[PDB]
Amino acid sequence: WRAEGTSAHLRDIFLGRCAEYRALLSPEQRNKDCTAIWEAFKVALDKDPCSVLPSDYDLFITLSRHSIPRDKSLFWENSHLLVNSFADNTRRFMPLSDVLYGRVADFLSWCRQKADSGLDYQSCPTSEDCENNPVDSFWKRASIQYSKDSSGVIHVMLNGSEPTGAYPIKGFFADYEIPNLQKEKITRIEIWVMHEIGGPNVESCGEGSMKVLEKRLKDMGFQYSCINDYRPVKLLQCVDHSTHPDCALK
Amino acid sequence: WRAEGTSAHLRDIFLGRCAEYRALLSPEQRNKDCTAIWEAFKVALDKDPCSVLPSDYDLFITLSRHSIPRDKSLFWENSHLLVNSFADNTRRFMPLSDVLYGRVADFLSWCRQKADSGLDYQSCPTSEDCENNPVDSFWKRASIQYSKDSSGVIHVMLNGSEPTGAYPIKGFFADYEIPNLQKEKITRIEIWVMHEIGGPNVESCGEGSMKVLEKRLKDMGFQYSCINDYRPVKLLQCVDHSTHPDCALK
Ligand SMILES: *[C@@H]1O[C@H](CO)[C@@H](O[C@@H]2O[C@H](CO)[C@@H](O)[C@H](O)[C@H]2NC(C)=O)[C@H](O)[C@H]1NC(C)=O
Ligand SMILES: *[C@@H]1O[C@H](CO)[C@@H](O[C@@H]2O[C@H](CO)[C@@H](O)[C@H](O)[C@H]2NC(C)=O)[C@H](O)[C@H]1NC(C)=O
Repeated sequence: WRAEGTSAHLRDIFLGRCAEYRALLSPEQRNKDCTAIWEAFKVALDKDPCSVLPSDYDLFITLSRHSIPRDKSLFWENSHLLVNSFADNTRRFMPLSDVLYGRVADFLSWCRQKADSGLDYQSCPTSEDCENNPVDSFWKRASIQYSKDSSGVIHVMLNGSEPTGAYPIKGFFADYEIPNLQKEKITRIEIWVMHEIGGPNVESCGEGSMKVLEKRLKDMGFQYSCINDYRPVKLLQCVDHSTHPDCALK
Repeated sequence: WRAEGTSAHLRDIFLGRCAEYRALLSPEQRNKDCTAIWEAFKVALDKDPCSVLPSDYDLFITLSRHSIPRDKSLFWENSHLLVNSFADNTRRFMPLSDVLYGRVADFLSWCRQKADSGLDYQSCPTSEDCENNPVDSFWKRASIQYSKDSSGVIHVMLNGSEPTGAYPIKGFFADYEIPNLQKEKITRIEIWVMHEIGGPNVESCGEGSMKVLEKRLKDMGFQYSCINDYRPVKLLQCVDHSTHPDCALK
């Protein structure tokens, strides 16, 4: 297999993350059974590493699903760390990584051995090794739920320094989230196209792939807007380049 | 008891934080038994809620003790969240909360029932209810170790907008960390007096309590320097005040 082996101590981490997240939930929905949640997730670890479908995680979702505050959803592509850092544990925004069912698996890997019953810590199938592996099918199901339950102002953070452009036509955002947005409960979609400090400006609002994304969103009838290097996030990026002309203060 | 009662699901959170932190440790010091570490921590939990001494966590420390990179220690007072956020999980600096024995207990509470084998999820003694309570004794032992294991350039983040002064003369830094610094392996000490955006300038370098701190450190033979609103941290504060004049970019 051509992808990371399952994460060491998967269960403790999962349960730990789940416990800490409960505290964030409001009491009226704080009653989440982390053990039951782990057992529903655990199902994919009993199947063939190439025979897991997004629907296998349905129970998991039912047991961990909770509401996402209006105008608090934050989608993204090629900016994982900047998103978690900026969102700051649900304080600023609530991206998938900061929603119960996403928090428990963020950055982790998992899959069962090809022929044995135990977990494969050596490697796990990549989308290329086979389409229906545990990790991809997981995110597809989680990405779908996240989009469906998002409302208000939809924020999206894309990478303008990414060599393949800011919008991957075949990413999770394009194939599993955009098609699941409830236009009925979405006011407008705002995009933040970020560039590395000094780093390359491969694409800015309205250029290359950004035209394709913008066109799709507008055809689907969404109110659309795009901002290059949205200030708050730029300031966070700047923390690591305090002495760079782009980061100098008045 | 007047302080917060023990954290719900304390064991799962503990083991989860411990397992996750293991990945951040050097392969040489990656051999950490979380379960064993927990059992050691529990040795203080089985005692009377007002009869726990720092020495009770000696075993805990022993089994979780790991080295701290040179020049990466970051001490502080009245700026817990700003430090955790700036340290960015051992990426920039490694504060007590980003060291194994600190990470497993950051923000949590714990204590045995006044008179019963179970944990008291109702309330835990504060420093007033009694001095030798589980939580305060914990941080004393942890602070002493963190201090003893620090080296190179020592950094300290203080809140210059703190009504009672930047340097608490009766806090953990003053009573349990400064006394334990190893001058022999310390090059210099640098202070960062931070102020809230716009917030009050109660004290700055060379004023009030700062005069006391500087004089104490100089009397001990350390090289000293103090910076007002250290830039990188300022930028991080600015993330939440992007439009404020103190945060305008050039
Ligand atoms: C935005 O995309 C760029 C380009 O892919 C990322 O920067 C690269 O990151 C890799 C892995 O750390 C490095 O090997 C390259 O040297 C980087 N290139 C450049 C030009 O910096 C960047 O990390 C992405 N930004 C975020 C927030 O994810
Ligand atoms: C620095 O100290 C100030 C003053 O104690 C802190 O700000 C106060 O925090 C309390 C508790 O949340 C608020 O109710 C007050 O409104 C705040 N006042 C002011 C003037 O800010 C501040 O949180 C501290 N900064 C850090 C980073 O810990």
